[PDB]
Order: sequence, then C-alpha cells, then structure tokens
Amino acid sequence: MVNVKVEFLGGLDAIFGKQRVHKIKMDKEDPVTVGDLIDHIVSTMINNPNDVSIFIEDDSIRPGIITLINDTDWELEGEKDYILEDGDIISFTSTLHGG
Repeated sequence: MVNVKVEFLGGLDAIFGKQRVHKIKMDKEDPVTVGDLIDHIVSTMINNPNDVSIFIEDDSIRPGIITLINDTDWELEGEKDYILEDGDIISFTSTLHGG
C-alpha cells in the first residue's frame, strides 16, 4: 500500500547488496511509525545473525548509524516519534570504516 525510497550509504548498502537506494513497502495499519519501517527491514527483508545483528542490537539500534529523514536529522524529530508517509525520501549513512 505504501512506498518509501531509502538511500543507504557508508557501510549499510554493502550488506543490502550494494544498493545505494532501495524502496520499502509496509502493510499493517494507518498510523505507521518510522520505527515500524526499520522493523520491516529486520523482519522479512533481513533474517540472519550477521546483517541484522550489526544493525540492531537487542531491540536497540547501534549508536553511530546515520539516518536523514526528509533532509533532516532523525533525532531532530523524535527517532520513532515520526509517522511514516508513502512518498518520502529517507537516507541512511555510516561513519565507520575498518575496525
């Protein structure tokens, strides 16, 4: 029903499959929060102790991963306090290389 064009960079797209930009689709309820989107990526999209383990750590994202929502900072709004919106442009980045 919905669609979100996310752009993974730094060291995230490498896990997805060298995909600088990937679209996601979720179908559950109307008031779908951003936290749900990430969940979808870690549920059906990804399912292995290597790709998701590094991204999510015990229901908690790994401190350091960047996430630009609508050309803005994730923490700026409220992390998971941002309702989704089909037709948005999300961006992900990682300031970590080697070690």
